[PDB]
Amino acid sequence: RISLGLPVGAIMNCADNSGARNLYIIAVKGSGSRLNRLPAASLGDMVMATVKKGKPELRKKVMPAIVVRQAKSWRRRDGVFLYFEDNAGVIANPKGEMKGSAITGPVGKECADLWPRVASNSGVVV
Amino acid sequence: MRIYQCHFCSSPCYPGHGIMFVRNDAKEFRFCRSKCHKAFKQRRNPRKLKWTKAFRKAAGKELAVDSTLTFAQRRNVPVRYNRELVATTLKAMARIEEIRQKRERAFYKNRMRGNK
Amino acid sequence: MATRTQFENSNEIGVFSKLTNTYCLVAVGGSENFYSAFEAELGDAIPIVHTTIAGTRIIGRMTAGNRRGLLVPTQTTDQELQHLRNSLPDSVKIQRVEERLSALGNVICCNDYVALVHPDIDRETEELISDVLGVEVFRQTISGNILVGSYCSLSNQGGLVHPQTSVQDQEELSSLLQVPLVAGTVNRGSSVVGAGMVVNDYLAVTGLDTTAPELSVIESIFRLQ
Amino acid sequence: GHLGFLPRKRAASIRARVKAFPKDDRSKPVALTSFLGYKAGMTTIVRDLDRPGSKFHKREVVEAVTVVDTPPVVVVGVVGYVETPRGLRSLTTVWAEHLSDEVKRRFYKNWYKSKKKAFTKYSAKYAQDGAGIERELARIKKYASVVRVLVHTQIRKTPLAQKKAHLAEIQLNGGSISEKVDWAREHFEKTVAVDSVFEQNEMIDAIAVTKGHGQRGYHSRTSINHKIYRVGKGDDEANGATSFDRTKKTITPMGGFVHYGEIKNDFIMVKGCIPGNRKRIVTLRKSLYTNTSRKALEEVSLKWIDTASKFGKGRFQTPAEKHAFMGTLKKDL
RNA sequence: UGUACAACGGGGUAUUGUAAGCAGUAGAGUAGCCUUGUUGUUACGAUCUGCUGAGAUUAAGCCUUUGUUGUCUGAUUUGU
RNA sequence: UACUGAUGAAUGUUACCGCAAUAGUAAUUGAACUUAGUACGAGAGGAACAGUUCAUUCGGAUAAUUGGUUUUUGCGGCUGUCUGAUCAGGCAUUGCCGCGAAGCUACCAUCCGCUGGAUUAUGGCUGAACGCCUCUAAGUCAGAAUCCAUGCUAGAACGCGGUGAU
Repeated sequence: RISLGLPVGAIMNCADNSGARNLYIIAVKGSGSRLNRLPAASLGDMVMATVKKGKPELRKKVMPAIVVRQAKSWRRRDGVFLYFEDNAGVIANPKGEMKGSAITGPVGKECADLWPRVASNSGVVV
Repeated sequence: MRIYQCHFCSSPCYPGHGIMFVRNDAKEFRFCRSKCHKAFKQRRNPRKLKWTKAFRKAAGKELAVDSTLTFAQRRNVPVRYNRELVATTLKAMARIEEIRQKRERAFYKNRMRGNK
Repeated sequence: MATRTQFENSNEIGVFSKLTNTYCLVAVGGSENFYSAFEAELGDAIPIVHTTIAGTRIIGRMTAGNRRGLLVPTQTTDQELQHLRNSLPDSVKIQRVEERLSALGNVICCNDYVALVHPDIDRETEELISDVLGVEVFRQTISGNILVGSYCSLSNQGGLVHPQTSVQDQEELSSLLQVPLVAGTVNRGSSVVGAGMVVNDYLAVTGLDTTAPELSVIESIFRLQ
Repeated sequence: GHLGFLPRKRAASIRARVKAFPKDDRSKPVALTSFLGYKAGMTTIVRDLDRPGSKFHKREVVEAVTVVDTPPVVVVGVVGYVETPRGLRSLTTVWAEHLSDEVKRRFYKNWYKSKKKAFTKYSAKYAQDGAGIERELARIKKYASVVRVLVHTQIRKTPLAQKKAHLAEIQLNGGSISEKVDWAREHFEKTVAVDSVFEQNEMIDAIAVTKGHGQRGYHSRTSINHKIYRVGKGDDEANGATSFDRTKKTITPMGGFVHYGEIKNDFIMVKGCIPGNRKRIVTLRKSLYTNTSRKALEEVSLKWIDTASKFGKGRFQTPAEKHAFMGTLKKDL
């Protein structure tokens, strides 16, 4: 398990070369049902997100999104804790196939182990 | 396992200690404690602050170039492992530790002179 | 000769394995069937190594190598590097590369003779590839896709790229590699062909969704029989 | 909250008692069922995980463990318990004649004023070839289904200034009650070692009284299934040394544990966290049954033991590492 | 009435962020002057060095202590 | 006056180790890995038992980290107010600001959270009534997150035992 840093109603930036700039998190897939608390997302988790700023083709469409940059202090089983610079996520279909061809910035090791095609479409990991 | 040098201190960073940062440019920024990490947030020159080793290597408070210090190179070429080839390194590292401390003590006496 | 298996029920074989003429790398998961697939095909002729890179199953799309050498990223731990040298004979060299990027399988699309790399890479890596692997290095891209190891499967017999490659890019780049190129799909119409399957001069292991029309294309260009 | 832990009230003593004991295997010879010690600190362990079919198979894994200080515990008596329609019933306890000053201190609330007249006429009752002592041993040798052993802590070996030995009861799951009383006969006044109860890679359970705050806290709690990683020895130098690390160091951090001294005796390194806090007495039982899962199966290989100063922060392991990095200073030379 | 206890002293340990003062010839400038000083003076100088990873809290719920000093017995009740 | 809890005389005194009549009780649901792309099916699709890894909520612990914290009212800096001026802060209904151990204390964190009988529904076996048959009448085998124990919490203040002290 890894620590949660991306809440419901958060603006995570876009990391692939799809066309979008940012993603507004509306719902979390595979979540808990706490009392008086909205679900929170972590690295490599699939979340439903709408495009705030982007092209007319990408916009007006609710879709899943795999998180690539968490920026909240998470745990590695190799001793040290780490966090990236900014909150950011990429978009893909239910199958995990990337719309973009290349992903700018770092992609987390936990996300890369979980999703095979994300590890394929990654330029720089860690 | 690997014992790293801190980005701020150049001190031995152990597993389960400190914070590593990854920039968008993507290189490691390993720290020993949260204090040095908070100093790095404030955009401070590590060489300027005196309590690190970056100052001491630059100003010459402790020696930078030595025959013992070149032995601690980030080694690249992997070895086939012979039992005696590691058995020698046990006694070697213990010996080079003594020489490193003694030559530093010699540098210390070259630094403390001028008081008399 | 063209094999069809899976790892943890996933089609992307080239992600979790890297295969050369002298060796093959495999992850250490619960399933031994993926190791048994290569053990059935190759046997005790060339060594197949149980290992990880930076403590990850994702091994094929993170490394680089050929018959002469092996290259691993900065994130590689010392014990993995120790076991890798203990596994492999003097015919193959091993070297860790201190880099910005870690995805060597997404960058270095190489064989025994010709290497294709990323244009943004540092000069020192290009200087080390030609020396260790004994190859010729080329900063070249395919059809506006910046990662070339992901979007190209490569060996000495033939080559395979994604179907979005132009005819101009086909003929020009084949002249560089000295071998013909076919822009085709792997694993029931997927673009990522390097991660989709592993290949050399005498074997082509694919994922289980690789169809018979895709198999006929692979068998034609890589010339198995 | 949890309805089961009611009444959520204060425990009777600091030394909580074990409500149950492991069942029995009559085919075995005589063995103890539980062992006592003192909780002292929380250390960091990294190790390669040899757990099959895992997401972290053959990988290095970090986890915080606790080191319970366990001195060699000494027997001072043995008890017989008959089976009744009303439960169990102690028909006879019998004692070891030559008791320590520590156990004699347990029988008084004011040791200083007391004339130290503890086991005087009882030791005079011994003073012969038995007759009365051997009679009461025969009494337990005839009846009494379950046989429990009266033991106490060697508190002088412990760095704590509490100086008052805790009496506890530990039954025996080595069958044929004749062997139970004859084992206890041979083991009067004798000091029982730590490694002679538990080994490494064994699932166990600890009992303790939980860290009081204000009513909230100070209950007796029993947490089950905890793996013993290291059974250490005080006479053995380089306890912090693994098969990997092999640097000559004690498991004790630089300048003792947080609110606890040096470890100059045996220790148990338990997975995770035992209930209670430092300076508190715990009693480790042995699982009640054969708890065979793959969580129990794996024999661990401890790679490295963290012995940095938890008091504040730590960039070093031994005092040798401080002067190796710092060089030499003003007050030195 | 003894590795018995307490109060200090020492050590370990962290916290703050570089103590007041002193040595100053350094310090754009200069309040005012000259016999306009590669010793300017009489007050300063937004500061920097040596003391300065120092001063200080350093248990009031830290730990250790080969140092020092002060203590160690009042009243009541119980045993068909 | 129920109820949470807390003292308490008394059954030779005092002390130590316990037994357990009784009463309460506790965990919950999902996903993933192998079994598999196997049975199965024209294809489309697609299981499960066994072996594992995590998470949800609930509950019991716990402070090593994180965090509102604070009257170490810890130290640096600034101010209202001055003391014949540096020093000393004397003072400020708890003066402001930077940070901080000790504590208050949290899904804002971490760990822990069990196996034996006896059954219901049903599936049976032997086999009458009723010269066939029948899970039943007389027996007997298996079996629900049920039940009852094991475990856990409390210990009858008029339930009991063993042991030390004249």
